[PDB]
Amino acid sequence: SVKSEYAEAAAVGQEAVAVFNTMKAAFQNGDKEAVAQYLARLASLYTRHEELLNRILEKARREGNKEAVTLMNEFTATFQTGKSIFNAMVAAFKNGDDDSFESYLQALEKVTAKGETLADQIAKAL
Ligand SMILES: CCCc1ccc(S(N)(=O)=O)cc1
Repeated sequence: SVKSEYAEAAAVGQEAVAVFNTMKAAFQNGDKEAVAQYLARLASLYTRHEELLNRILEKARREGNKEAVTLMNEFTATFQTGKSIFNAMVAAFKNGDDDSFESYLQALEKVTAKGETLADQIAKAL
């Protein structure tokens, strides 16, 4: 069901949460070889989450679940803000700009610790 597909997408999101926090620790410790691998892992995880979210949105639209569509449209937009910041963080790493990496990292935590409520609402709407 769309609801179980969202829980699957939810767990995939939690996987990025865990990998991000161990990446943050590695960055602080200066373990750039670890950071690089974690950033690659995160890119895969964020791509996967987005693909699952698109499928769920398309399914809610086919189902005519107007409230779920509204929430998912808002959530997908928020996801994209996160992704743009993530990609900027990756570029900061390639460039060796630790000051921008720190900024982008802290912005991305704010984007995710703000969209949490909406993510929980969607579970209850589908
Ligand atoms: C690239 C990060 C995109 C992103 C992932 C997860 C959430 S949350 N805490 O489920 O609202 C928001 C943005």
